[PDB]
Amino acid sequence: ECRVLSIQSHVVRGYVGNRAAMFPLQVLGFEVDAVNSVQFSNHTGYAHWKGQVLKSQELHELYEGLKVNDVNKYDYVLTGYTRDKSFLAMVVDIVRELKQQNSRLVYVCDPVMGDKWNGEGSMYVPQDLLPVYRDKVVPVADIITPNQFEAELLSGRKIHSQEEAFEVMDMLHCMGPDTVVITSSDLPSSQGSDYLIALGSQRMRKPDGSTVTQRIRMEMRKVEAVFVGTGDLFAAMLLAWTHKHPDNLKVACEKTVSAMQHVLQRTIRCAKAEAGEGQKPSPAQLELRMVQSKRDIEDPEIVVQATVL
Amino acid sequence: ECRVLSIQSHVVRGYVGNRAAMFPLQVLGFEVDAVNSVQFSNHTGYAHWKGQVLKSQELHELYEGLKVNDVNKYDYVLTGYTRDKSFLAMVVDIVRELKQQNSRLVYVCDPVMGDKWNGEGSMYVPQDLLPVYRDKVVPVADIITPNQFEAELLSGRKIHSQEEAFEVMDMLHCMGPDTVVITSSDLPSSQGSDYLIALGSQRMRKPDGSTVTQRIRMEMRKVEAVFVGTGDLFAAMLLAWTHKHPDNLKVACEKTVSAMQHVLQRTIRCAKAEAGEGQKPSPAQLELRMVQSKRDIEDPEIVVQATVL
Ligand SMILES: Nc1ncnc2c1ncn2[C@@H]1O[C@H](COP(=O)(O)OP(=O)(O)OP(O)(O)=S)[C@@H](O)[C@H]1O
Ligand SMILES: Nc1ncnc2c1ncn2[C@@H]1O[C@H](COP(=O)(O)OP(=O)(O)OP(O)(O)=S)[C@@H](O)[C@H]1O
Repeated sequence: ECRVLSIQSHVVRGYVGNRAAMFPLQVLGFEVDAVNSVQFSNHTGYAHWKGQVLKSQELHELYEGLKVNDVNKYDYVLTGYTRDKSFLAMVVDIVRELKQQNSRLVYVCDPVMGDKWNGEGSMYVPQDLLPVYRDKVVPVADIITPNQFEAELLSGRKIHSQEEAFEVMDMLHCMGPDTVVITSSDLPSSQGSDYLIALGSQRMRKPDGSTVTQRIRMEMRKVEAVFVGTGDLFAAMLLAWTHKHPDNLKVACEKTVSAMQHVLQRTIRCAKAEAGEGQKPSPAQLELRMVQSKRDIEDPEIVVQATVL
Repeated sequence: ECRVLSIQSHVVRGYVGNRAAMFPLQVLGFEVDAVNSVQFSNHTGYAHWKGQVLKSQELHELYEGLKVNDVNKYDYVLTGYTRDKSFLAMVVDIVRELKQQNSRLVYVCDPVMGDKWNGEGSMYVPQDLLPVYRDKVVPVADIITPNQFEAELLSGRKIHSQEEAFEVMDMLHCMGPDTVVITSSDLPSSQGSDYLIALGSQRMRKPDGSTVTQRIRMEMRKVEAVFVGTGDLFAAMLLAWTHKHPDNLKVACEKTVSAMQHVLQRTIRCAKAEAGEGQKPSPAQLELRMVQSKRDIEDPEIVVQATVL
C-alpha cells in the first residue's frame, strides 16, 4: 500500500489539481489523502469562476488533525498550483517534518509559475514566489516537473539549446531533486513543428559511492488546443510510473506521456464533436475526458519512445 | 455521458461522503461534479478531527458559477449527510431549478438523520431538518435510501414487521420518490441473527398506462465492525446500477449489495491484519479499502439473491 498526500486545488466541475490527480492515482493503486487548497466552481480558464480559497492556517489545522491521530504517515507528497506564499511555506514545513519521520519519502513537485506564450515568457503567479520555490521548495523536492520557462526561472539561466537545457537540469539536480523532467520546451524537434520536445534526467547512486545521470528525450505530437490541468495530471502519473520503475526514467516517462497523449487525443476529439464542425471549442468543451480514459491511464498503449542520451 | 452533481462531505483521509461516492461513480463511467459540503481531516469516529464547513451562501455561489457558464446541466443529483437547514433548502432549490431545466433528472437522496443502536433509535442530526426532509426534500426526490429509523421518522409510524415496512415504503412512495430502498433494518432473517435485511420498492409505469409496484427483499451477512461511509457508497452504487437497470430493481440492488459485500469483506480482512491478532481494529484501520476494491466495484460477482415478493 502506497499512500500519497496531495495538496492541490479542487474544482466542482472539471479536472485540475486534485480532480486531475486523485482519480488516476487511485485507478493506479495508490491511497490518496487529498487536501483541497481551493474550492472553485471550475478552473480559471472559464469566463467566470466562483469559490473559496483555503488559508494556510486552515491547511495547518487539517494536517494537525491527521497528526494527532498518528495518521500523518505518507510515502509520497504531491503539490502543484499555489498563489499564496504562506501556503507554500506551510507545505515545505510539512514536507520537512514528514521527511524527518520517514527518510524514504518522495516529494513530487510541479513548480507552477508561468509558461511561454508564443516566444515570450510570462508568469501567472506572484513574483515573490520565485525565491520560495528556488530557496525552500525545490531544495526539499525529489521529483520536479517544470517547463522550460520555469526551469529558466529557477536556474536563472535561459535555455537556447538541448545541451544548455541539460546543464540547467544538472543545476536543478544540484538544487535538490534527483529526478527532473522538463515537460515542455521550445526546442526544435526532428519531426517538425507539430511535435513538442520534453527532456528527463535522473541521477542515481553507484556501489562505489558515485552517481550516474541518465538522460532521455521525448518528442510528442502537439494537440491544437489549450488544456488546463494537464500538468497536474502529468505529475500524478509520473509519480505512479516512477514508483513502479524507480531505476528506469525512460519507461516511466514513456508510460506517462503516452497516457497523456491518449487522454488529450480523446479530449480534443470529443471537444470538436461537442462544438460545431470547424468551430473553436470552449474551455468547458475541452475539459479532460478523465473518466472515459480510465483504461488508457491504467495500462497505456505506448505511442512515444524516449531516446536515451 | 451521464453527469452527476454530488453535494457531500470531503475528508482528507478516508472514504465518506464524496470520497466514498466519486471514485466508484467515476470507475462506473459517470462524470461527477462534486461540491464538498465540508473539508475535515477524517470522519468523526476518530479520536480527533479538524476542518471547515461550507456555508449555504458558498454553495449558492458555486452553483451560480456553474450556471453563469451554462454548465449547470446534469442527469443526476446525489446528496447525503447535512446538519444545516439552510444548506438543505439550498439543495432543494437547486434540484427544483435543475428539474425545471430537465424533467428527466433523477434526484438520489440518502436522507441521513439517525440509526438504531441496539434496539434504541438515536438521531445524529438537528431536529429542525426532519420537517425539511419530509416536506421539501423527499417530495422532489426520485430515489431514497433510508434506514429503518429514518423511514420511520419520515413516515411517522413505527415498523414492527416486513408488511408494516412495505406500508411505510408505500407512504414514502406517496411522498415522492418512485424508488425506495431501506438499507438496513432490525427485521429477523431466516438464515440467522447475523443477516441484515434490506428491502426495496419501485413504482413503475406499465404499457397500459397504469403503475405496478415491484418489491424485493435481501438478506446479507453482517460484518462485525462499524464502518463509516457505507451509506454514501451504497447510494452512489445504487444510482449507477439503477441507471444501468432502470426497470430491474432486483438486479440493481443485487449488484449494489454484492459490491458492498466485497468491499466490506476486504476491509475487515485488511483491518484485522493491520491490527494485532485478536485485536479490535481501530476506526483508522477500518477505513474502506476503496482503491483495492475497484474491480469488484466495476463488475461485482453476485453473492446475494433478492427474492421478488
Ligand atoms: N496541447 C498539448 N499537446 C500535447 N501535449 C500537451 C499539450 N498540453 C499539455 N500537454 C502535455 O502535458 C504536459 C504538461 O503540459 P502543461 O502542464 O499543460 O504545460 P507545461 O508547460 O508543463 O505547464 P506546467 O508544467 O503545468 S506549469 C506536457 O509535457 C505535455 O505532455
Ligand atoms: N456491518 C455491516 N455488515 C454488513 N453490511 C453492511 C454493514 N455496514 C454497512 N453495510 C452495507 O452497507 C449498507 C449500510 O447502510 P447503512 O450505512 O447502514 O445505512 P445506515 O447507516 O443504516 O443509514 P443511512 O441513512 O443509510 S447513512 C447496508 O445496506 C449494507 O449493504
